[PDB]
Amino acid sequence: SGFRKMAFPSGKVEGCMVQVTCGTTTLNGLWLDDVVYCPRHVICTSEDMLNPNYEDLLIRKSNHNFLVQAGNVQLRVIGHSMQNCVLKLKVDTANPKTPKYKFVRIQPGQTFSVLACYNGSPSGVYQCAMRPNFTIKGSFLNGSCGSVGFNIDYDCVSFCYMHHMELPTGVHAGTDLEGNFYGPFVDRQTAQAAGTDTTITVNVLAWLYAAVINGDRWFLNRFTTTLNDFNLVAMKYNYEPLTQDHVDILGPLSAQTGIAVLDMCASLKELLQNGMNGRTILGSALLEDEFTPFDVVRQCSGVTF
Amino acid sequence: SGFRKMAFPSGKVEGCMVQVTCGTTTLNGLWLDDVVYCPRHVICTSEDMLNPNYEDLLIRKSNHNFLVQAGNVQLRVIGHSMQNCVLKLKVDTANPKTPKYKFVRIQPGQTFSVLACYNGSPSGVYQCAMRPNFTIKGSFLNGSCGSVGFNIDYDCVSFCYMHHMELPTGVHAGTDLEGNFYGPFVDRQTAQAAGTDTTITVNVLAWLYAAVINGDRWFLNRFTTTLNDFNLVAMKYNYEPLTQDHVDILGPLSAQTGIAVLDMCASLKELLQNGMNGRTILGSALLEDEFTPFDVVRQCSGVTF
Ligand SMILES: *CC(=O)N(c1ccc(-c2ccns2)cc1)[C@@H](C(=O)NC1CCC(F)(F)CC1)c1cnccn1
Ligand SMILES: *CC(=O)N(c1ccc(-c2ccns2)cc1)[C@@H](C(=O)NC1CCC(F)(F)CC1)c1cnccn1
Repeated sequence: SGFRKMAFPSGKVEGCMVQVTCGTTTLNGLWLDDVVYCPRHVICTSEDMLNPNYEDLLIRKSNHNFLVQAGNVQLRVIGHSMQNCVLKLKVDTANPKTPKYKFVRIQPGQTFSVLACYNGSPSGVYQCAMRPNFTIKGSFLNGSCGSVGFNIDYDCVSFCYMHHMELPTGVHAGTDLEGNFYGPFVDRQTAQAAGTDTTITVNVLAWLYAAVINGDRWFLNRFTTTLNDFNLVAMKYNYEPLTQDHVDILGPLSAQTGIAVLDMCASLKELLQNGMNGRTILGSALLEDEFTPFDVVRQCSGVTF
Repeated sequence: SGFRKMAFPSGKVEGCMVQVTCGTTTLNGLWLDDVVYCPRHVICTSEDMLNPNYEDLLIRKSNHNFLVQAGNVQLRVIGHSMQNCVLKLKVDTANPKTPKYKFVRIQPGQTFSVLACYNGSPSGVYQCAMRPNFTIKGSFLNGSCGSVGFNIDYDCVSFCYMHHMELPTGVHAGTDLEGNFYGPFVDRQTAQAAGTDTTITVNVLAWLYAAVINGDRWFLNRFTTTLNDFNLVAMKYNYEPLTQDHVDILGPLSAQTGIAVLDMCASLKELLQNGMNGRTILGSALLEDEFTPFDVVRQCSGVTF
C-alpha cells in the first residue's frame, strides 16, 4: 500500500556524470562510450550571454581548452563538434560504466527522473513531467546545467532531457540528447516566457485510479458522462482534451478497479465543479497531474529494473 | 530555483541489494563486506505468522537452506545468526561495491531516502520522514521487505531503516540495521495500531523558509510571537512543541532570509488559525512537514555526494 512521487534508481546515470570546464565556466557532462555530451553554453563567458555566436566561440576553442574530469581523473579530449544546442566531446577513454542506453524525445504529459548534479557530482533524484508548455518544474541551482532526465526499462536507460536554463518564472527549459530544445526556447539571455500551461487530464485520471486502488474512494459519485460532455467541462478548468488514446491507455487501471473510464471522468467532473471541500486524495489537497497511467501501474505492480 | 521532494542518488545502495530465499519466502537483503542483512521473517511460512517462534524456526534452518543471489550469481552462505529482528548471513564473497557506510538510529522528524526493491532488484527511490508515531508513509508492495532507508554525507552511506511490515492503516514499520523496531511494533500478524501522529513543526517552518527563498512570500504577516504563545496555538492543531534546539537548527534559514524564527512562527500561527484560503505554497494546498531544515539547506545550496 501507499503512493509516493517515485524516481528511477539513478545508479546507471550516476556512472555517466562528468565535469566539463571551458575557461571560466564549469557544468555537467554525460559520458557514454568515448563521447561526453554537454550544453554548448559552456563556451560562453558572462558577457556573451545576450546573443552568443556559438560557431565563432567554438572555432576559437581547442580540444585542450576542454577540461573533462571523471571524479579526480582528467579525460583527454581528442575531438569536439556541435549538434544543435549540445557539444559532443570525443575522449580517448570509453566509459567502463556505460549502461545500455537510447536517446528519445518524450511527449508533453510524459514523466522522467532528473539526476540533479553540480561539478559532475549528483546531489539528488526527483520525478518530473514534461509540461504541455514544454517546460519542467524542477529543482536546479547555478551549475545544474548538463544534468539529465531519463526513464529505465529493465536494463536500458532512455535519456530524454538535458538541463540548459531557467526562465524568469523559475520553471526550466532544456533539450533532448540531440540538443533540440523542448518548446520554442533558445540558449541565450533573451525575452522568452513559457506559454500558458494546462493540466494533464489523463494523468489526473490515472492518479484518481491510484487513490481507489489504495482505498481513498470518497470522491467516487454514482454518475457517468459522455467523452464529449466531459471535455466541455474540462476545457473550462484549463484541462487538456481527453482523447480515445488516453481512454485506451487507462484500460488496465479501469480493468483492475472495475471503474469505467467515463465513470471516473464523471467523478473528476464533480471534483472540478465543486472542489475537494477541504478533503485530501493520497495526502494531497489539489488534483495531481504528474503521474502517468504507467507510473501508477509500475508503483501498484512493483516493476523492477 | 524550484523546490521538489528529492531523494539521495541510490547508486551506492543499488550495489548492496541482493535476493534472500529460505524455502517458500523470498525478500531483499543488504550485502556489506561478507554479511547479508535481511528481515528474520524470511524463515516464516504463511502458517507461522500469528506468533512465529523465530529461535525454533532458525535452529531447523541450515546455511544451505538460504539461497542468496546477487543478480543471477548465487552467494554461498557459510554462517547465519539472529540479531533482534534481522538475520546476518555470512557469505564467502565480500561485496566488491561495498560503499563507506554506518548504521544509525534516526530520531522522529528526520528524513531519509528509501530504495524500494523486489527480488533484490530496485524499482524506485523516494524521500520519507520517520513519523513522531514511529511509522513511515512509504510505497511498499508484497516482497518489498528488506528494502533499506539511508542518508548520504559526501561518500558515507548512513543506513537507518530496513522495511519489515505494513499496518492495516497502510502505514509502514521497520527496524534499524541492528534489527530493533522503530516504535512498539513486532514482526508477527497481531493487533498493533500506530499511536496518533503529530505534525513536525520545525519541518513546516523549514518548508516556509524554502518558500520565501523561492519567492513564495504571500503568507508572511507583519507580526511576531513568544515561543510559549506559539506552542499553545501549535498544541491545538496537533503540532509538536517547538524547542530552543529547533529554533537553533533554523538559524541558517533565518540568517539567509532575514526572517526571525519567532516572526516565521507568527506567520505559521495565522496559517493554522485562518487556513490557506484556497492558495498554495511551493505548489501545495496544505502545510508540508517532511522537509528538515538540512533538506531545505541542501536543496537551496546544492550539496553533492
Ligand atoms: C548552466 C547553469 O546552471 N546556468 C546557466 C544557464 C544558461 C547560461 C547561458 C549562457 C549563455 N547562454 S544562456 C549560463 C548558465 C544557471 C544560470 O542561469 N546561471 C546564471 C547566474 C547569473 C549569471 F552568471 F549572470 C548568468 C548565469 C542556472 C540554470 N538552471 C537553473 C538555475 N541556474
Ligand atoms: C516481506 C513483505 O513484503 N511482506 C511481509 C511482511 C511481514 C510478514 C510476516 C511473516 C511473519 N511475521 S510478519 C510477511 C511478509 C508484505 C506482506 O505483509 N505480505 C503479506 C501478504 C499476504 C500474506 F501472504 F498472507 C501474508 C504476507 C508487505 C510488506 N510491506 C508492505 C506490503 N506488504
